[PDB]
Amino acid sequence: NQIDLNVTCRYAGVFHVEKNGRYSISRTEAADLCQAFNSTLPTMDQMKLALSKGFETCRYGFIEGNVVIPRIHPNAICAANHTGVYILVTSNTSHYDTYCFNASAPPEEDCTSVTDLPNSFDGPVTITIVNRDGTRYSKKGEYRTHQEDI
Ligand SMILES: Cc1c(N)ccnc1CN1CCc2cccc(N)c2C1
Repeated sequence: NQIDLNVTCRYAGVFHVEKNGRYSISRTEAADLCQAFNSTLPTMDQMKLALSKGFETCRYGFIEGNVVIPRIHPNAICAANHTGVYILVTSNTSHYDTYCFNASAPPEEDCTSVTDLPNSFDGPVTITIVNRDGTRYSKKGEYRTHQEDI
């Protein structure tokens, strides 16, 4: 009864979250996950500003309306060598990572660790935040409000 949430640096408040290091988050779970970080799914405009501050990943994740990958450097294995906010057009499947937006974060690059999941609710799950530098924070709780996600 354990969930790992791997989180990135924030860029203009936007960050990437993956669950157990594999694509495994539904659209409903993504919204709930961001809410647990006192965050929201980013708008396209928010994500484009994050990109302009240095944000890129090699992973599909939800934003409010689309599934995207922010890309600064062309890479043939990430978003078919595209740059900019690459939008996923055609897929059979529904589970990705997510992006989240925290308005209270610093305006540019914030590569400090995340040490809390402030808006998690009471629950039985051991939830571990895992930073890219390995730094961890664990707590017992839950964040999923839809039964189909559990
Ligand atoms: C690189 C990679 C992959 N090959 C498959 C799935 N996910 C990733 C990206 N992950 C890799 C693992 C990890 C651990 C802690 C924080 C962060 N941000 C990350 C980012």
